[PDB]
Amino acid sequence: ENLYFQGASDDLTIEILTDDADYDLQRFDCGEEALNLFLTTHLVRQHRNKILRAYILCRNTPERQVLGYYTLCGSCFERAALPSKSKQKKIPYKNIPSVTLGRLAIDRSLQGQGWGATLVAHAMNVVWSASLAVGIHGLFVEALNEKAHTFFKSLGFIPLVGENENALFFPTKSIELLFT
Amino acid sequence: ENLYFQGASDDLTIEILTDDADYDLQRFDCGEEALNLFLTTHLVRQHRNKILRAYILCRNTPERQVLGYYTLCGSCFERAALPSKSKQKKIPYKNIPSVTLGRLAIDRSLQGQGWGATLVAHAMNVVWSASLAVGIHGLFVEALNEKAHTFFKSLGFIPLVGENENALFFPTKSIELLFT
Ligand SMILES: CC(=O)SCCNC(=O)CCNC(=O)[C@H](O)C(C)(C)COP(=O)(O)OP(=O)(O)OC[C@H]1O[C@@H](n2cnc3c(N)ncnc32)[C@H](O)[C@@H]1OP(=O)(O)O
Ligand SMILES: CC(=O)SCCNC(=O)CCNC(=O)[C@H](O)C(C)(C)COP(=O)(O)OP(=O)(O)OC[C@H]1O[C@@H](n2cnc3c(N)ncnc32)[C@H](O)[C@@H]1OP(=O)(O)O
Ligand SMILES: [Cl-]
Ligand SMILES: [Cl-]
Ligand SMILES: [Cl-]
Ligand SMILES: [Cl-]
Ligand SMILES: [Mg+2]
Ligand SMILES: [Mg+2]
Repeated sequence: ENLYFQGASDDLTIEILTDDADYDLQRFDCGEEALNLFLTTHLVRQHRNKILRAYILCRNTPERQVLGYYTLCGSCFERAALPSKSKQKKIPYKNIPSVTLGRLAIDRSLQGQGWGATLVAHAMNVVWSASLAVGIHGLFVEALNEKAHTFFKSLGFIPLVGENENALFFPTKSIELLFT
Repeated sequence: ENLYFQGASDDLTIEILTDDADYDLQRFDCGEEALNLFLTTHLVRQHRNKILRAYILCRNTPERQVLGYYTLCGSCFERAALPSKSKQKKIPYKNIPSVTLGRLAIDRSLQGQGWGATLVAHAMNVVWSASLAVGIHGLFVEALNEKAHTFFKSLGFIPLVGENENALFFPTKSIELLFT
């Protein structure tokens, strides 16, 4: 149909965290305090020391106000052939190489306007290019909140069945089909 | 010093496996039969179905003779703070997101001429670009042969201490310093 995907503008850009920053992290506020302290206290130093890869959503003005962010880090999970509630009970399992979407926060002022989805689309595309280079099978996410959990589910993230009941996965095969 | 690294020529190129192939896999012969059967029987179909990422060393002639190859696949290993010969004995450990160099074979005619190292350098560079995108901490390799084991060690791959005594690792921090 006359069906389009709309990404980041030049007014509000998504870019990987820079070497020299000049970002206004002091004004950012999403719902959760945890994701707020992380941004101002840990994000820049964890990115520098390559503990994670930080991508920022910012105003592209001289002040450079941060209005959202996300993090990516190589991960792995065991994929059982059937739901195995008791770990390693002769049920087949492969180790699935994935990328974990560790954090995802959007400023309250921007929430519910499609920016969370646009950042997810950005992450999916970063994972997709990397998959074709080194072999990554998807985007993993452990959703704390119920509001966060329904958000990932909506976008087509498969809720995984396991001992922990908050994990979701978006396969690379599915990302392939998004970008054709 | 007047110290240089010399890579693939236009006569002998390293490239990711193509969609349409036209490679002469029938003439390839390294020392090991296993790595020979893999190339002609499994390589092309495992790459297509994205089970791994295959990179080929070929003659760049019309016949397109394959004279070496390698495979990359996202992996993970548990990194203990101290050598832990008995798994999970209250000794600290992080899960290390890595890329596994699954296979590496060079045709007998080309062996001992720097092509194994050049392919390793290629893989390190592919892993390096991917690290900066998604967060990968190094290149993992499980060396079967003693000749294969000494080869990886020579290039600066840290032999890992564990239950399995044939694994080696080349950190991303070290790759950073190679390409500056
Ligand atoms: C850190 C983790 O891994 S878990 C993340 C938890 N983080 C938080 O909860 C922090 C506070 N919350 C936030 O930061 C944000 O609200 C997020 C990250 C949860 C979501 O980002 P937002 O931009 O607010 O959501 P977005 O506007 O993209 O989507 C709103 C909803 O409309 C729907 N929607 C989105 N885009 C469209 C569209 N183009 N057309 C129709 N429907 C749409 C989606 O389904 C989405 O989820 P819902 O249907 O369950 O409501
Ligand atoms: C599949 C796995 O993960 S394990 C791989 C096992 N595969 C096999 O054994 C298959 C058969 N063997 C082969 O395919 C090849 O012999 C390989 C893959 C083992 C090595 O590739 P080659 O191109 O033959 O080795 P290369 O010529 O790069 O290096 C030769 C040696 O000279 C040294 N060397 C390499 N380049 C240089 C250089 N520029 N200057 C000085 N010394 C060098 C290296 O240390 C290397 O190892 P060694 O020192 O232990 O001998
Ligand atoms: Cl399987
Ligand atoms: Cl779930
Ligand atoms: Cl730690
Ligand atoms: Cl070892
Ligand atoms: Mg929004
Ligand atoms: Mg050689």
